[PDB]
Amino acid sequence: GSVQIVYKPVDLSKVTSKCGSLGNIHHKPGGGQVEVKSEKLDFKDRVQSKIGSLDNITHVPGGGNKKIETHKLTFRE
Amino acid sequence: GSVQIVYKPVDLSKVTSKCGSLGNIHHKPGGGQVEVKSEKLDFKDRVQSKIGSLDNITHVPGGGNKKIETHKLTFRE
Amino acid sequence: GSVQIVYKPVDLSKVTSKCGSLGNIHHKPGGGQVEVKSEKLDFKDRVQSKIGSLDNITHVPGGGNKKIETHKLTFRE
Amino acid sequence: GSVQIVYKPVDLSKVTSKCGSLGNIHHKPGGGQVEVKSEKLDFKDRVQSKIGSLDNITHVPGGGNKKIETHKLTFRE
Amino acid sequence: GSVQIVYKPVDLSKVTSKCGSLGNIHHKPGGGQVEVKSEKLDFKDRVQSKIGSLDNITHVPGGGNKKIETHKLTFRE
Amino acid sequence: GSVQIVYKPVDLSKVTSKCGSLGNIHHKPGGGQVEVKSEKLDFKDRVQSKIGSLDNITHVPGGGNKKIETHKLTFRE
Amino acid sequence: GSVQIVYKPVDLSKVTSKCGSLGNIHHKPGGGQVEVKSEKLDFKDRVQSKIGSLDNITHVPGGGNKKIETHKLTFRE
Amino acid sequence: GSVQIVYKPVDLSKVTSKCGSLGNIHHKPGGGQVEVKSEKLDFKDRVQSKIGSLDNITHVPGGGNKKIETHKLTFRE
Amino acid sequence: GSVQIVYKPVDLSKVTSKCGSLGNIHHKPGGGQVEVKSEKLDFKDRVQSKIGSLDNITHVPGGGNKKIETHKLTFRE
Amino acid sequence: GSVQIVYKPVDLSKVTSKCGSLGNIHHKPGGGQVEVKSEKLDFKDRVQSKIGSLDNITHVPGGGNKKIETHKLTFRE
Amino acid sequence: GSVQIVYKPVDLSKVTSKCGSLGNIHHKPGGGQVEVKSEKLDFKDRVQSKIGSLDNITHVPGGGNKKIETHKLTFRE
Amino acid sequence: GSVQIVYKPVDLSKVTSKCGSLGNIHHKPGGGQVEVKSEKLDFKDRVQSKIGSLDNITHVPGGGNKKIETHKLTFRE
Ligand SMILES: O=C(O)CN(CCN(CC(=O)O)CC(=O)O)CC(=O)O
Ligand SMILES: O=C(O)CN(CCN(CC(=O)O)CC(=O)O)CC(=O)O
Ligand SMILES: O=C(O)CN(CCN(CC(=O)O)CC(=O)O)CC(=O)O
Ligand SMILES: O=C(O)CN(CCN(CC(=O)O)CC(=O)O)CC(=O)O
Ligand SMILES: O=C(O)CN(CCN(CC(=O)O)CC(=O)O)CC(=O)O
Ligand SMILES: O=C(O)CN(CCN(CC(=O)O)CC(=O)O)CC(=O)O
Repeated sequence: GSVQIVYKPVDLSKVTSKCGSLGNIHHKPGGGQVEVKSEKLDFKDRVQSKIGSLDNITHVPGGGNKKIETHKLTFRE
Repeated sequence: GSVQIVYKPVDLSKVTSKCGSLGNIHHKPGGGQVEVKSEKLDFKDRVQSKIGSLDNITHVPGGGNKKIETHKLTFRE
Repeated sequence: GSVQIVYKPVDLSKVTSKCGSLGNIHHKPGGGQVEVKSEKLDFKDRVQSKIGSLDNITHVPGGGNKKIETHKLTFRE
Repeated sequence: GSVQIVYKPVDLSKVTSKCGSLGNIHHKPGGGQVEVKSEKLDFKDRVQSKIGSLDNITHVPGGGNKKIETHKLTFRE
Repeated sequence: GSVQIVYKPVDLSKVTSKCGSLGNIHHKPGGGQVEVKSEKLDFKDRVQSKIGSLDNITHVPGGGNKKIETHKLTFRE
Repeated sequence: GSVQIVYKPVDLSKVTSKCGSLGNIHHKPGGGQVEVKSEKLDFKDRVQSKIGSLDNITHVPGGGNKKIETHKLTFRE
Repeated sequence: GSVQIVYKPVDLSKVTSKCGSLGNIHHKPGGGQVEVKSEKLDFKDRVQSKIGSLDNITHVPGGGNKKIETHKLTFRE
Repeated sequence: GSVQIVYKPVDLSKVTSKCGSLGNIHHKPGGGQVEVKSEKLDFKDRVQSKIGSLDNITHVPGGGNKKIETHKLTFRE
Repeated sequence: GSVQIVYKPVDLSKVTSKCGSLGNIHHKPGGGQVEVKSEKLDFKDRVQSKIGSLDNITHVPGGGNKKIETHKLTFRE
Repeated sequence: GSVQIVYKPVDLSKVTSKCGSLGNIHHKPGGGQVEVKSEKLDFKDRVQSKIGSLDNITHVPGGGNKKIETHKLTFRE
Repeated sequence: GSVQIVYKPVDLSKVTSKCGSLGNIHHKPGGGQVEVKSEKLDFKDRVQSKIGSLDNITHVPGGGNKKIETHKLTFRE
Repeated sequence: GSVQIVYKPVDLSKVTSKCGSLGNIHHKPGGGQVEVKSEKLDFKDRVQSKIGSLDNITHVPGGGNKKIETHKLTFRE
């Protein structure tokens, strides 16, 4: 008993964007106070914690387009 | 008993956007106070915690289009 | 019993972006106060912690387009 | 029982971006105060900690396009 | 029982970016105060810690495009 | 039982960038104060620590494009 | 015609206060935003204006007793 | 016509205060944002203006008692 | 016509205060942002202006008692 | 017509304060941002202006008692 | 017409203060950013201006008592 | 017409202060950034200006008591 598997999807997709003029952006975070109290921290795995943070992010990409594609083929017996 | 599987979807999709003029944006966060109290933290797996945070994010992408595509083929016996 | 597996997806996708003029961006974080108290920290795995941070990030890429593609083929008996 | 596996995906994708004029960017972080208290730290694995930080990052790449591609083929018996 | 595995993906991808004029960037971090107290630190593995830091980074690459590609073939018996 | 493995991926990818004029960049870090107190430090592995640092980095590469490629073939019995 | 005026009030008053233990007071103002727009301001006299203010005052005097006494004698012809 | 005026008030008043223990006071102002716009300011007299202020005052006097006494005698013809 | 004026008030007042223990006071102002715009300022008299200020004052006097006394005698013809 | 004026007030007042132990005071101003814009400033008199200031004052006098006394005698014809 | 004026007030006042132990004071100003823009400044009188200042003052006098006394006698015809 | 004026106030006042132990004082100003722009400055009188200053003052006098006394006698015809 033979098995024949042919896997070939075809992607011609396009992600584009056109913006004429981009600017004049003002980010003015006016302070703040953060206090966090903990005592015992145990992490044992893929762990992405974040504790006690006061962050400001200005993100202005001219583009910013994002394409994510995953191809998974599993042959098991 | 032979089995024949042919897998080839075809994608010609497009994601686009046009914007003439983009700007004149004002983000003014006026402070704030955050207090969090905990004592024992145990994380053991894929864990994405976040505790005690005062964050401001200004995100102004000229584009920002997003395409996500996943192809999964599972052959099991 | 022979098995034949042919794996060849074809990608002609494009991610593009055009922006005429990009600028005039003002990021003015106005201070802040962060206090975090912990006593015992044990991490034993892939762990990406971050504790007690006051960070400001200005990210202005002219492009910023991102393409992520993963091909995984698993043949098991 | 012979097994034949042919693996050859074809990538002609392109990531591009065109920006005419990029500049006039002002990053003015206005101070801040961070205090963090801990006593016992044990890390035994791939661990990427970061504790008690006041950082400012200005990132202005003319390009900034990013392409990530992984090909994994596993043949097990 | 013979096994034949042929592995040859083909990459013609391109990552490009054009920027006419890039400049006029002002980074003015206005001070700050960081205090961190810890007593016992044990790291025994691939560990990338960072403790008690006040850093400012101005990163302005004319290009900045990044391509990451990994090919892993595992044949096990 | 003979096994034949042929491994030859083909890379014609290009990473490029063109920038006309790049300059007029001002980095003015305005001081700061950092104090860190620890008593016992034991590191026994590949360890990349960094403690108590006030650093300023101005990085302005005309190019800055980065390509990373890894080919790993493992034949085990 | 003679006039005789004798002015001598006598004050033996006392203002006192006894407090055993005074403390454990927490003032935590959680931010706020104030905007005031005016164009023409003319003040010509004893004037005690105050415009556009975000103030926090913690006043904890151990005593705080206040005595105000005014003696005015006017002889006119 | 003779006039005789005798002016001698007598003050034996006392202002006192006792406080045993005074302390454990926490003032934590959590930021804030103030913007005030004016164009023309004319002050011509005893004038005590104050415009556009974000102030925090912690006042903890052990005593704090205040006595104000004014004696005014006016003889006019 | 003779006039006789005798002016001699007598002050034996006392202002006192006793405080046993005074301390353990925490003032932590958490940042803030102040912007004030004006164009024309004319002051011509005793004028005590103050414009655009972000001030923090910690005032902890062990005493702090205040006595103000004014004696004014006016003889006019 | 003779005039006799005798001016001799008598002051035996006392201002005192006792404090046993004074200390353990923490002043931690956490940054801040102040911007003030003006164009024309004319002051012609006793004028005590102050513009665009970010000041922190820690005032801890062991005593701090204040006595102000003014004696004014005006004889006019 | 003779005039007799006798001016001799008598001051036996005392200002005192006793403090046992004074200390353990921490002043930690955490940075800040001040920008002030003006163009034309004309001062012609007793003028005490101050523009664009970021100052920190720690004032801890063991005493600090202050006595101000003014005697003014004006005889006019 | 003779005039007799006798001026002799008597001052036996005392200003004193005792402090047992004074010390353990920490002043740690954490940086800061000040920019001031002006173009035309004309001062013609007793003028005490101060422009564009980042100063830190630690003032710890063991005494610090201050007495100010002014005697002004004006005889005019
Ligand atoms: O096919 C469409 O619907 C629109 N076309 C043309 C879009 N534009 C062309 C351009 O922007 O250069 C025509 C237009 O905007 O009128 C896109 C394509 O063929 O991929
Ligand atoms: O095919 C398309 O949809 C657009 N073309 C042409 C895009 N441009 C050409 C250029 O920018 O040099 C045409 C245009 O912008 O009108 C891209 C391609 O063939 O790869
Ligand atoms: O093929 C494309 O899509 C664009 N070409 C041409 C791009 N340029 C040529 C140049 O910059 O010298 C044409 C253009 O910018 O109009 C690149 C290539 O063939 O590798
Ligand atoms: O007269 C009164 O009413 C109270 N006395 C005495 C108050 N105290 C004396 C002290 O505190 O030393 C007595 C008490 O508190 O029982 C005050 C005075 O005579 O001036
Ligand atoms: O007269 C009073 O009311 C209190 N006395 C005495 C206050 N004390 C004396 C001291 O502190 O040395 C007595 C006490 O506190 O019990 C003050 C004075 O006569 O000037
Ligand atoms: O008269 C008073 O009220 C207190 N005395 C005495 C104060 N002290 C004396 C000293 O400190 O040496 C007495 C005391 O503290 O008990 C001061 C004076 O006569 O000038």
